[PDB]
Amino acid sequence: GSETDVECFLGRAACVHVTEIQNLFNDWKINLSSLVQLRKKLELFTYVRFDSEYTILATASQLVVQAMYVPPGAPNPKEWDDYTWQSASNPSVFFKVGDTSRFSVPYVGLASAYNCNHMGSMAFRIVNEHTLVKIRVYHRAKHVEAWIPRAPRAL
Amino acid sequence: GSETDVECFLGRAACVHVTEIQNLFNDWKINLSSLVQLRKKLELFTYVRFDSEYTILATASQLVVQAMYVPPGAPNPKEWDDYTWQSASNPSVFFKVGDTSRFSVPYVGLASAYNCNHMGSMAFRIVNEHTLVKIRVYHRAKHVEAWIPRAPRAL
Amino acid sequence: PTTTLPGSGQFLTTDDRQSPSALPNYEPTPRIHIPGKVHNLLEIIQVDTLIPMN
Amino acid sequence: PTTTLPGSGQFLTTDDRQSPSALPNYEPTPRIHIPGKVHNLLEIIQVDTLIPMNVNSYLIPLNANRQNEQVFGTNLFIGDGVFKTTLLGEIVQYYTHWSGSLRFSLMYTGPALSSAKLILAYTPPGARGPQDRREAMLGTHVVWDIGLQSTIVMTIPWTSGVAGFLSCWYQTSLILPPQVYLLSFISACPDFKLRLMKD
Amino acid sequence: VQQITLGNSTITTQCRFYTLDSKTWTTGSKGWCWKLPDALKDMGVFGQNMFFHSLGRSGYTVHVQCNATKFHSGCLLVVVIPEPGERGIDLLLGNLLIFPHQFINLRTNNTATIVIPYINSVPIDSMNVSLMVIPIAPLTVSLPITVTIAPMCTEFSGIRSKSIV
Amino acid sequence: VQQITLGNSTITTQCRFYTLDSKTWTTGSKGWCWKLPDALKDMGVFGQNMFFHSLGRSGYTVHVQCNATKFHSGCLLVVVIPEPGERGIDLLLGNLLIFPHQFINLRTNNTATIVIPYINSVPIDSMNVSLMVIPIAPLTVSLPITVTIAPMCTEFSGIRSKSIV
Repeated sequence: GSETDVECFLGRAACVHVTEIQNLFNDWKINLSSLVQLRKKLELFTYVRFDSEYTILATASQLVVQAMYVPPGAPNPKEWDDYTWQSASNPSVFFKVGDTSRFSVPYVGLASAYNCNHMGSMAFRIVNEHTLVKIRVYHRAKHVEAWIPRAPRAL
Repeated sequence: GSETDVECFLGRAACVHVTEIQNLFNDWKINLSSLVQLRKKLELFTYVRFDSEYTILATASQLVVQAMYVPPGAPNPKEWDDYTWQSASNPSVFFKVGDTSRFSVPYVGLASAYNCNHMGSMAFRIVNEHTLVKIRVYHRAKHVEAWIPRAPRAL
Repeated sequence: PTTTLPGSGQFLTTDDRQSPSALPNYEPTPRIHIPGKVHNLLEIIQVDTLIPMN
Repeated sequence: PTTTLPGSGQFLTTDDRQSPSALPNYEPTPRIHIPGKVHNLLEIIQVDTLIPMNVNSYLIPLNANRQNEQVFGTNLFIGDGVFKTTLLGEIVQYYTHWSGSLRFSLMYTGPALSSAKLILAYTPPGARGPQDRREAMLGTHVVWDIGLQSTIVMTIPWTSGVAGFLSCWYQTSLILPPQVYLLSFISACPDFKLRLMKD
Repeated sequence: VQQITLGNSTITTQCRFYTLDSKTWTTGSKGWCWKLPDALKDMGVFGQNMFFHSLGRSGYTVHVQCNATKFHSGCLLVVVIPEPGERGIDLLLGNLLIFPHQFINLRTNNTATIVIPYINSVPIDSMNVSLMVIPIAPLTVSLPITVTIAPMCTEFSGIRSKSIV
Repeated sequence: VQQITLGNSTITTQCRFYTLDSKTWTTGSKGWCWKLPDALKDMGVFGQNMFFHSLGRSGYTVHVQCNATKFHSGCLLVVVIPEPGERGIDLLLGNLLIFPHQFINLRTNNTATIVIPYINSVPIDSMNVSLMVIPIAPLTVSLPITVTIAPMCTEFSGIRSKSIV
């Protein structure tokens, strides 16, 4: 029965958001409920606490991509060359197109667990100056904890 | 309260200078006050001592880049093919375009701490013979120490 | 001194790996005692629920 | 014999790593004992600094023949209004969560023959600020007699408002000898935390 | 035994008891839903402390009673679900048994008691759960239903009482 | 007690004391600023050693006094800030309290004393900080202000005294 633990049931890598940028940028409000298979597993508990793990795959079609993690309460970019992309307080990762970036974000909630929720935001741009690049983000819940099991959604 | 230590407050990677070279070279007097967010944190103390950590990202647009660290009191290049680029006393780093260089410089000040200041200079050239390359330098203060807290700048 | 073996730079979705934190030195909101913590799904299918037999 | 995992050759700005020195064997200028070494920012926001509640911008004016009236009144939002330029609000604007207790102080600068009784009322967050002297004494307050004690300290409880009101009322009119000013100061108690540094 | 007394209140079964308005369970009625602490915002002394203090924390003891004979048929499902005033709301069901519930089958019993602790993601909050009463098997012979809620282990904030000294 | 004597100097409050020119604090005056050791370059024996030795190191003891009655109103802020001669300069303020300061409220006190140690990034230097006196609450009834600076724990270089042997 090792497959029924919440550590094994919820802690596996799914694709939460897929966008496509040009060389301008794309921002994303973090919502694990974007994927209906992961929402249907998450709406099974009332309160839930987990660290995050983000794996990013960038692929070209016809370079370096900056993956900036915006924490909860910080401002998102409106243009691809705003001051927020150059801010030291937003941790941002630089890796090549065709390769993959991978990092982990701790529990950033304001309560002791999330209630089924602003987890931050991901901002994506291509660093090179003056190609169609697809960015795929894959989220993995780690050290998962859940309370108050709820009835599954039927309709 | 681990976020209020001077080891955590000042010791994070910011972009201090962004230039663009052609295949000729660009030199830079080291000034952490070039970025107004980092100047506003540095003008909070009168005297401050820290080791440096430089991370360099080189990106192409339409190769090998030499990143030469000039210590305090040594001469800077006037042309991309001067004898200073071939001098054994200036430590210089050779890495490929699209990749990243990364190194650390110890405390090179003449007093026991900096007073809010010549920290040396960075010289950049493209090694290949007869493309637009953008060089971005990111500085990280390490083992930070500060004395005599000052009033913040208002105007 | 090492030699890289086959399956290096691979992207396994099922490969559980430890990772660098993006917000180092950050103290997260502490864990409080909420009742009904569920460690295993074998605890919730054990509850009797109605069968829509009609 | 190893296999490289995902996220190799990555550029994390927040990833603290040890590094090769560019000037090896170099002995740096040694460290001498300079006074006032600051290891933590929680040491400098603890210092009382003036609040621009109104050089005249730091002086709260008092005037004679005023009873049951209000001297000043403020919200405790430490990111906007009168707290925005103080040393506490200049460092609080670096973080997102504060979560601690405050120290609000007052100081009277008039002549030694003048005397007055002021009620300093504190209304906590979620409630409505007082609108009369009776509602102000019926809430949390201190009856401050300017005639005996020329400087008072009141500690606002730990709030974590990310705020309540703080007002002053004339119980009796200011008795002047044949305008005077109050100076207010702000700082943080030793229980003050600070988290999630931003820009 | 059979006369639980708390403060100036007294209840019969087999910090005070607040007895809500008796609902009439007709044969063509659908069910009822009450929010906590919202069902007690107009209930005397609790409503005074609910509007006086900003943040609070309380557990509750809910008694649901149907005065009837041993000739009535039908069955009610009393459940409290985490996440309209004293009146409450006059309104899949098979999966609602995952929550703390109890069935009132008039053939055997006529009372149901549920003890709810403080269930929230923060240790204190500004005054979370909802008591719902659903007729599953229909009423075959109306019957009055009386609900009695007793808030217990109620704690409040230091604001309104800390001195500035 | 009340007669601190150092060398040929004697001061009253409740290596010598140098007493600078008394400033007249009028009701429409803005404040004053003195640089150390520059305020003492024309002050007798210290000025001889200041021009004789190249490198030096000294701490200072600053007394600011306002002779007045108990009827005057107003308040001065005496602060010494790290980083014009004996006269000094006749000139945000709210954040200057981060530095070692003291307020002279004429209602309660009339003197302020500040002990400054040697604050510099090198152990010795060629002869760093500035004493500033600011009227915050205006003078309501002019008043003379007398400043007395005593350099203490003063050390100097081995040059001018080492033999070539």
